[PDB]
Amino acid sequence: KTVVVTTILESPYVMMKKNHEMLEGNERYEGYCVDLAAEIAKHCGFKYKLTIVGDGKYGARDADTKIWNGMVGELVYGKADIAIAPLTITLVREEVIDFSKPFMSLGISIMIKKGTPIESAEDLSKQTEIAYGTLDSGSTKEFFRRSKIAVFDKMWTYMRSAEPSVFVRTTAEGVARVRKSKGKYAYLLESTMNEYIEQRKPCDTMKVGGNLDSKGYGIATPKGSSLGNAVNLAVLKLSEQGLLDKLKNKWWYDKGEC
Amino acid sequence: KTVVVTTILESPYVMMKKNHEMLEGNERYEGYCVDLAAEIAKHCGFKYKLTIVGDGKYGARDADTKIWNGMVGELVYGKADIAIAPLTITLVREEVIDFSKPFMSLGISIMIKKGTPIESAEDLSKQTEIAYGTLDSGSTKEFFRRSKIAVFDKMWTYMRSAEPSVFVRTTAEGVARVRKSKGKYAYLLESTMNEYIEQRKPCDTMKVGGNLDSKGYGIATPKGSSLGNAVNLAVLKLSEQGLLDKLKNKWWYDKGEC
Ligand SMILES: NC(=O)CN1CCCC1=O
Ligand SMILES: NC(=O)CN1CCCC1=O
Ligand SMILES: NC(=O)CN1CCCC1=O
Ligand SMILES: NC(=O)CN1CCCC1=O
Ligand SMILES: N[C@@H](CCC(=O)O)C(=O)O
Ligand SMILES: N[C@@H](CCC(=O)O)C(=O)O
Ligand SMILES: [Zn+2]
Ligand SMILES: [Zn+2]
Ligand SMILES: [Zn+2]
Repeated sequence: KTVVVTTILESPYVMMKKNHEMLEGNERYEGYCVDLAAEIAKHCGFKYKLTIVGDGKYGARDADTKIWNGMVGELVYGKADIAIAPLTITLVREEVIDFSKPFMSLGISIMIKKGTPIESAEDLSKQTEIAYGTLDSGSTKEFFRRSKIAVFDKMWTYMRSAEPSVFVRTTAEGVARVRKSKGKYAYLLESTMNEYIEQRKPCDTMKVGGNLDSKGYGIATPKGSSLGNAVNLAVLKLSEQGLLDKLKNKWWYDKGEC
Repeated sequence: KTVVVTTILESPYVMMKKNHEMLEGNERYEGYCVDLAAEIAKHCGFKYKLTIVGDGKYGARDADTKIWNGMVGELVYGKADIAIAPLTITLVREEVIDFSKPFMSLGISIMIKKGTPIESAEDLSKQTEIAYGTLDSGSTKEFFRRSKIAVFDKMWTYMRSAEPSVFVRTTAEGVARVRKSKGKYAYLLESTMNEYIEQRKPCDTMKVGGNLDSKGYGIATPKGSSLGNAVNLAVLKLSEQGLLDKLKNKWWYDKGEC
């Protein structure tokens, strides 16, 4: 049987290739997670089809219906067999799906347009001129929603009520908002994506401050899946081979333009 | 049943209190892992007893006898229920014990005496004047033994045949050797321990270069243990609440001496 893999279009994890129109199936895509999927499948010995998550989301639980959306939902409701994406290992997700040991470390970070007078999260929290937000239906938004840290709690109070809305539907929308806003919008996103974007033309954004937290991405499977054990061992093996480091260099710094 | 916890005397994870001979049971010890153990136990709702691993080792499998030593062995052979220590998540260990998601990120790093003319592993590998080694029966030694990367295998070829032995039995032994060798010994050890020592008097050592790899410490349980699930959720909860960050600040930097 062919394993259905859910993933998400997010650079440089999964991107449409330049010449995709004349390519078919898995071939249409390239990126870190596309390379990772291929080695996972080889080591675990399965065939697979990459599918882009229908609703374009990572995954959160609707507070009223309790229904999961995004890639998490696809796993939970049996629409996909595995998710290979920059999907953050969190407590609420671990309660409903299984994660491999992390294949990448990261933390929440701040993206500004170059020249913006912001140096830290505390800086953002102490002013009103510069608006800031995060991605909808992701782990970053939940981080701020839940934080008991005075700075982050204060930021959340501001974000949850801001007008117009400071939240975005995709990372691309967030980055575009930063770029178009003349330094009046800052974007809270994962350090991995931040570091990638900082090295791509037009080279007008910057990661500022340290990471706000430390966590990891994992490969996710439905709870009790026959795949979970093999996938976990494969991640550890690839880590120890140095393959994960190699892929990181290939997609982040070999592809730098600035 | 009172949960038997195996750990290791390694600063600042587990250290004897000043007045330990007048104290009883868990109260004899202090440190990052002693603090973390108390929190894990409270969140999972179990009573526990801290015990120091008899052989003072982390854990490796003897190639001849095939017997696991150290903390790993305590779990494999049923002498302890859980290990709470700076125990690295590795593939060969994961094949015989279970790990939680990591509670700390780290990588192999280089410790030099200040002023030593070394900036990288590449530097080390290309010279002979300065000796270098690692801890016995640990994940760092196995990293070099198993590596297929040219620089690291060149280093392994040197270390395995160096005389006198460049390997040490404890982290403290390694650090003392650096401090006493007038710049002629460099020590390969995890960035966490390197960072801690750098902040301790006499303030004569330094971490140089980037990390050689990226991995994590996990809380370990015997394979298939019923504690595994609860412990993993507790680590993720404490991570998200920021407890782990607070503990690292407390034991590394708040106490800094340099
Ligand atoms: N982004 C990364 O390189 C993650 N890696 C690399 C090696 C091991 C690991 O967890
Ligand atoms: N208080 C902290 O040090 C928080 N940090 C810094 C780096 C990563 C992380 O979680
Ligand atoms: N290793 C991870 O993916 C996340 N981390 C890093 C340190 C502590 C933690 O929970
Ligand atoms: N090729 C690399 O970037 C290797 N590194 C650097 C830091 C951590 C790690 O595994
Ligand atoms: N990696 C995140 C998405 C990006 C973000 O929330 O900043 C997740 O799994 O939800
Ligand atoms: N954390 C390591 C010990 C220290 C080292 O090997 O550098 C282990 O679990 O083996
Ligand atoms: Zn097209
Ligand atoms: Zn491979
Ligand atoms: Zn709703």
